[PDB]
Amino acid sequence: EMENVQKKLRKLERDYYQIREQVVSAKAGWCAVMRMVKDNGVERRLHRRE
Amino acid sequence: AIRVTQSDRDLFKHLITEATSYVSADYMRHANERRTHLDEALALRGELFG
Amino acid sequence: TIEERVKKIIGEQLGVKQEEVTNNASFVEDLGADSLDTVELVMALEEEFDTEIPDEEAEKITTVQAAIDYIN
Amino acid sequence: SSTHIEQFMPVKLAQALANSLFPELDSQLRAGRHIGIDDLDNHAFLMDFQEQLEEFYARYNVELIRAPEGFFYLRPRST
Repeated sequence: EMENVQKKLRKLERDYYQIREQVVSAKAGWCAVMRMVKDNGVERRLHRRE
Repeated sequence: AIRVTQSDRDLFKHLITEATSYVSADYMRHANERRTHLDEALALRGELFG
Repeated sequence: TIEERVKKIIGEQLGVKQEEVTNNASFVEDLGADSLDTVELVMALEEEFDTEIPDEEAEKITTVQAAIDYIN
Repeated sequence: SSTHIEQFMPVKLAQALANSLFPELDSQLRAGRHIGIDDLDNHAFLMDFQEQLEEFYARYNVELIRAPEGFFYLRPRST
């Protein structure tokens, strides 16, 4: 059973790697907007948590 | 005097409300996609470690 | 090199200047990276050098000097 | 139908140009005079037909402009 579960573990590992790469790529792009919205446009007017 | 100021306020208000509606929506869309993929990655990370 | 690949990752994951990121520059107070920003920073550090880090030992890292110390 | 003001001009614009205050105001505006709140007759007339006068003077390649403080004036274009 532990061997059988380790195969599930490895599937999860590959999935996790893919998701990791995608998340990092998103952050890299979003950084530019953050540097650009330092004009005090983000604090409440743009970031409407509602 | 009223007839002047009333008009000016109408124009200010309409522009501000529509512009914020137009921009904030997509800004939050992006933030939410990034949040979602990060959350999925963290759940996968924790489950893999355990 | 590792000691400058760390800067490559930190600057482009927090958006701060290369000059700002010194060895002792802490992420939260100097670089301003908050909870999720630091999470993404550690994920990027993992990806760059294709390694993995424990949860507690990773969260212990809260500075450029500490970042390199665990990296190198 | 034919021989009808609407064929050639909007009714409100013709109504404005037919007013007794128009010649004085046109002569002054072309001369560069600014119009404030104090001269009620002229200012109220400008407010009543603002869009018609702006569209009319546009034929000359000049903008009839309204500052936020409420005073009108003419700004010519390059052409």
